[PDB]
Amino acid sequence: SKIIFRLLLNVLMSIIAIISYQWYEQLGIHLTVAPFSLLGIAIAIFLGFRNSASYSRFVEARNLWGTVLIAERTLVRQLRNILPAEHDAHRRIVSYLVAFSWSLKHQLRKTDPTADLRRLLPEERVTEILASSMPTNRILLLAGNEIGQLREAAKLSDITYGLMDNKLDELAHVLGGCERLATTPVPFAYTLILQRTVYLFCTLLPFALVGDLHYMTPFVSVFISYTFLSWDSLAEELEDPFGTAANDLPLNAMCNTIERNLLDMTGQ
Amino acid sequence: SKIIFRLLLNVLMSIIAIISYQWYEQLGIHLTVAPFSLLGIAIAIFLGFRNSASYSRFVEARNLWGTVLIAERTLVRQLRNILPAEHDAHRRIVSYLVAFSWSLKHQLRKTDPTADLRRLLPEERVTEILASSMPTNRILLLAGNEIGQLREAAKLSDITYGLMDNKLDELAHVLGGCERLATTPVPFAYTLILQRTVYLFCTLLPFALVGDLHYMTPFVSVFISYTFLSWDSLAEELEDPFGTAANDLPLNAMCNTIERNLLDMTGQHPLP
Amino acid sequence: SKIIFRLLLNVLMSIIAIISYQWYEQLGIHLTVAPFSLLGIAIAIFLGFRNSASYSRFVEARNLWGTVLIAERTLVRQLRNILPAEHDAHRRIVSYLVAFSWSLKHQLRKTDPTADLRRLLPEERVTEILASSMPTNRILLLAGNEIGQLREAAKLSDITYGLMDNKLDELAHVLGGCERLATTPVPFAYTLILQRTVYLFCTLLPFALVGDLHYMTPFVSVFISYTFLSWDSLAEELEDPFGTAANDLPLNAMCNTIERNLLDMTGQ
Amino acid sequence: IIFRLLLNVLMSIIAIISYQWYEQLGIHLTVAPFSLLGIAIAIFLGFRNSASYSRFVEARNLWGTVLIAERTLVRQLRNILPAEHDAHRRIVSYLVAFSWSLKHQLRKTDPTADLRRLLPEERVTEILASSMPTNRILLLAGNEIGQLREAAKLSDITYGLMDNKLDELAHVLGGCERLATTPVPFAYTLILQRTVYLFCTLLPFALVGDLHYMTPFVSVFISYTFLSWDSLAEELEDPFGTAANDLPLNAMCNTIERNLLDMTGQHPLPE
Amino acid sequence: SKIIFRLLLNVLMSIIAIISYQWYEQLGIHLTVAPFSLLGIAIAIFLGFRNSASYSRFVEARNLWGTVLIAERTLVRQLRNILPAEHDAHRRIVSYLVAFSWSLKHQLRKTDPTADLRRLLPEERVTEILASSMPTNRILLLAGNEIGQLREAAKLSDITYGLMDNKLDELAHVLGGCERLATTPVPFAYTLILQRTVYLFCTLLPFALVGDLHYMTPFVSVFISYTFLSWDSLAEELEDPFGTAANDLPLNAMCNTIERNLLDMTGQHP
Ligand SMILES: [Cl-]
Ligand SMILES: [Cl-]
Ligand SMILES: [Cl-]
Ligand SMILES: [Cl-]
Ligand SMILES: [Cl-]
Ligand SMILES: [Cl-]
Ligand SMILES: [Cl-]
Ligand SMILES: [Cl-]
Ligand SMILES: [Cl-]
Ligand SMILES: [Cl-]
Ligand SMILES: [Zn+2]
Ligand SMILES: [Zn+2]
Ligand SMILES: [Zn+2]
Ligand SMILES: [Zn+2]
Ligand SMILES: [Zn+2]
Ligand SMILES: [Zn+2]
Ligand SMILES: [Zn+2]
Ligand SMILES: [Zn+2]
Ligand SMILES: [Zn+2]
Ligand SMILES: [Zn+2]
Ligand SMILES: [Zn+2]
Ligand SMILES: [Zn+2]
Ligand SMILES: [Zn+2]
Ligand SMILES: [Zn+2]
Ligand SMILES: [Zn+2]
Ligand SMILES: [Zn+2]
Repeated sequence: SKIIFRLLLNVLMSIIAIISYQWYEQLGIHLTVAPFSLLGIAIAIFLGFRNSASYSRFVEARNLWGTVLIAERTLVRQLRNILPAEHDAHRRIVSYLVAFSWSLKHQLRKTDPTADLRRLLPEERVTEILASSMPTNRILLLAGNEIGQLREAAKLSDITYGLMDNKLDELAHVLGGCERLATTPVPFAYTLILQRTVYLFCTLLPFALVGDLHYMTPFVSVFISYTFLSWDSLAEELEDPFGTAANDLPLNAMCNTIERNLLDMTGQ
Repeated sequence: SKIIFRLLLNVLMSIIAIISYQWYEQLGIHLTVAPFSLLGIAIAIFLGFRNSASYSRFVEARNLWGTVLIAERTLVRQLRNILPAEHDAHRRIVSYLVAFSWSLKHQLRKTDPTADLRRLLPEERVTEILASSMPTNRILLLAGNEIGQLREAAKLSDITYGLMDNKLDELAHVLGGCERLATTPVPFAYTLILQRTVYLFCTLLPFALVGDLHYMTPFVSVFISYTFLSWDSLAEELEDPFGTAANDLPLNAMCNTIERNLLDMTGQHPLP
Repeated sequence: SKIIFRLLLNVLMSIIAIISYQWYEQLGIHLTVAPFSLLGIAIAIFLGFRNSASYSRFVEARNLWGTVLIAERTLVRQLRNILPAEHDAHRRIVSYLVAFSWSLKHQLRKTDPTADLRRLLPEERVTEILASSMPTNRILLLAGNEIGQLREAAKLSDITYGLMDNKLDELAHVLGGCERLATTPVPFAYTLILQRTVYLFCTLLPFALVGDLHYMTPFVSVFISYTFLSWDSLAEELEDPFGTAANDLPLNAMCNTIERNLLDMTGQ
Repeated sequence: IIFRLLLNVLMSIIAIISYQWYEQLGIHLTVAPFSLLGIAIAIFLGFRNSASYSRFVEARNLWGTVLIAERTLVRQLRNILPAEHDAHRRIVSYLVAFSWSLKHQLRKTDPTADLRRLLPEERVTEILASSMPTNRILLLAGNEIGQLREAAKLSDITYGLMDNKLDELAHVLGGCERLATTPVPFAYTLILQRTVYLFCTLLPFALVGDLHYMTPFVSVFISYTFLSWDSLAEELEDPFGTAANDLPLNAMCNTIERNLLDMTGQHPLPE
Repeated sequence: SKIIFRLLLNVLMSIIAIISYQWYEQLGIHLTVAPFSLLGIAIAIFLGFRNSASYSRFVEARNLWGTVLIAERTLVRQLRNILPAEHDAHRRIVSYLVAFSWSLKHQLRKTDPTADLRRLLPEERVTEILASSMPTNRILLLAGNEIGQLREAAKLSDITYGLMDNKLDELAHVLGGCERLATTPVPFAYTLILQRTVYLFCTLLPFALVGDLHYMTPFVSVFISYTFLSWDSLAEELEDPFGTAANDLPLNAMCNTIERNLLDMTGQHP
């Protein structure tokens, strides 16, 4: 909460305004409420639309992760339904699917996958994966080798191969989606503009309130600031969905659910 | 709603400002309207967006439930159309599909699936299902085994297997979509912030209103407070569409519909 | 057009405020514009968001019906192009597709589909359909059966069977969508809340306008009221897409269009 | 539009040279009520313009799909049946006829010349006989693909890959039809237009109090804002209406013709 | 983004309003705030909706480019998984997929693709591609011949050919979406209204503010103009996402990422 300092700096800005209202006539400065209404409203409208975009970006992240669990569940389901004997293949594929999740998590958090990957895969595979500048993509390529092998060994027909291939595509879209969200921020200009504007607004506001509210100036002014600043900071918290804040996605729990899910489906 | 408390708790504070308005003088308190116009409009705008976000959650949730019915209807149709004679599988698969929907409702209402499960499937299966930490998924896996067995037995080809396989994917997307709406709400700041704000605004509003309205003050403040608080609680309601409030989804009716659909006439169908 | 009732009731509410404006401050009752601008604005925002939802639900009802035409057109096309010889199957499948439309209309309007079904299908099939607790869904099953026969008789392969099965899936999505829309209104609370506030607001309004407009009160309180009610009433006129009112979907004409189209494509 | 700005100036001058008589009599117009009205209308115009915009965008997407589907079908024909140039040419004909015919259908203009240039007279009579000419064209494109399958030049699989493209065109056809026979509101766009229209005419009277001579200036600026927003919605609401901008629809049908002649090597001219 | 010119011209207009407020009474002109408030809020609402549309277009554009990378990655994945031995095919298709991306960037920027094409493909292919009303389209058709030839040679079945066909189908959709976003400014009613509107409003605002603020006019007037103009020009940037403004897609970087991914997946080293 940087908000609380911003509130107290605003109570102080109001005192400065009461004490200084005297020399207003002298200095030749009069400030009515009316234009601050115009400005405040304008700012609230833009804050509303901005916040809308931030929430949508957070929702997209959530959906992207939702697909991971859906597509992995159904790939394992398919593997069991189509090749119920082939538990060798099941185990290999499930570990790739589980690696994909953790890999994706680490990629977005800008952290080290080595532990999670080493915990899941053989060494001849882990070094291949960490070798690529696109590890997560590499895990998908390898999961693909698995299904292709079962195809070449005639365990899968072209059709059944096709069914599982679609699920890798789904995972591909998730990877791209997340990378896209990670690297493409909501234009910095939104935070640039609005952060400036909101701060300057809350700051100048008591200077305009004072003529009308006098000593009441602090109370009302801090209230209006709390409304604006709270809404503005909610946008901020929603904007980095892949971060570590408690307000961000619990990527760790999500990857756990995924792992436990795929292990449950295989009996582990 | 649960608004009449705070609507009354507000008629009080509105008399206070009719008794106080001459004493503003003495204490040193001026309070025009225009600042409260500004603050009120801002809150309206934010209430607007919040409510819209809440409704989308409602609508998505309704849609995900819609797909359960569609996807189950079409899977049964496919089984009837492609394997018209295989009533044993028809029956097995339908009860899994019916279990699926009830199981999903229990999952989301945080209630016990056992009664509904036992009503539909044999007990060894009820224990396979309850054994899992994700029972709905387990029912899907079991439904899939039914389809896969018909395939291993060469009653389905790969193509016709895949037609049915698609429908199970559709249901997996419902499960996933539903879990996503349930585990994560709209981040808890949303409700914490807005409720504080709307109410704080509502109580102070008359203190600033009197000077203009004089006597008509407590009315025109309760009217405004109704509007703001109405909107805020409806949002709070729709936000949790698997809840049990009046404006949430009728999940029990929806599973009843699904059930009556699949089991329509002791499960009997015209044969091609 | 009960709107012109409320407009008239409004002219009357002006006139009591015009003449009763005297005894106002003696009582101590004042109504300024400013707080009614706050309410008016807040209500307009909520009216906006709401009518939005109303509009979307109506657009969805059109889209769904639109898909009937699209999917039935394309199923008929596929049958002509894949099985040009097989006019018997053509005519059967077409009568089911036409029955489906009419049946869906009857279900949404809660009317008796019997005559239409009897004009299109043999009595036995009608009996099958009407015996079901879900007749329209049963029409899909029968059409599926016709397609299934073609498959058994090897006139269709699995692949081409599949191309046509996809179309019955689309019709399934239409049927579910309509059912969902029919049983899921825009939540009542919206219409409740808003009808209270809009009604009370347009009532209390010439009161809060008279001490500003005096003799221009009626002509301005009514123009404002017509504006809120016009816009509140656009919701009313969009919330019953399946109805028979002038502003509701012309489902009979759309059903004729569907039938006319399928008959054009089979040269009847 | 510019007629209603000239009327606004006229009403503004009336406002000044009449402000005298009427406020003396008991009949007053303040700014605050017309400010609540105007903001409400602005809000409504906002939501209205949102719905309009999204019908405009839907029309662009549908037409976008024609370009995409037609390109990919022809690509599929070349990649899968490289040698069947006669089929390539017939199919491209129908594809191009489909576009032009859709455009004609939406703009309620005559497709005859486009059909006669593109197809044999037998087919043109057949297509013109139908009450659903565009759908009939898709059906004929269908027969082409169908015959290639009958002759065992397409397998059921590869027939299917091409069939999808025809379905995409089916979706476009119906989507556009639905966008055309609209709107959805009924004669309520006439209500909000008149609401804006009346609001802009009463407004100088409500302003003259505060602005006197400045009235016509500030009044016409405001009127302009509302009337512009309103008429932009009118345009957007009706992408296929009788007074629409036909430049991009014509651009699209030309692009696709051009693209397909390119893909089938009917372009460039030979050396 | 010569926005500061518009702001300074606004500070100027403010002084013009102060110095001329003296003559104000004498000339016979009154200008209250309340009517400018009405217009101002209207315009704000309009900028709100407008800006939101612009953002949407930008997000769509970004998404489409997202799909290039996804679809191309997965095409190469299918090629390796299904035809592990056909490394010639691997290389030729990859150079088409890489040519596709750069060619798309060129198309959208209206620049010449000749250099990049020549870097990636034999000259015969370059000539074929350059000869076409739509080079990206021709590139997809060439990629299509590759998998087509593999199908002809019975190295792909109809089904596995189809799986790969779908990916080219996806690229066609991307191509179309980008064409649509690039040739869809809309009717230039977003300049006759929003740009000049906001502009005029901002310069008349001080004339209207001055009776109330006196010397404070330019401070308040600048703050309000900043707010509106910031909002407006950000819309402008977002509206044209394939442009070269600050806030427009780094298409060259996105193309490099694409190329690098595809090179990574097929054994090769940048
Ligand atoms: Cl899936
Ligand atoms: Cl296993
Ligand atoms: Cl389905
Ligand atoms: Cl279709
Ligand atoms: Cl026939
Ligand atoms: Cl026929
Ligand atoms: Cl396509
Ligand atoms: Cl050719
Ligand atoms: Cl050719
Ligand atoms: Cl893909
Ligand atoms: Zn899926
Ligand atoms: Zn296993
Ligand atoms: Zn082993
Ligand atoms: Zn490391
Ligand atoms: Zn489906
Ligand atoms: Zn049965
Ligand atoms: Zn009093
Ligand atoms: Zn379709
Ligand atoms: Zn026939
Ligand atoms: Zn009705
Ligand atoms: Zn496509
Ligand atoms: Zn050719
Ligand atoms: Zn050309
Ligand atoms: Zn004067
Ligand atoms: Zn894809
Ligand atoms: Zn290779």
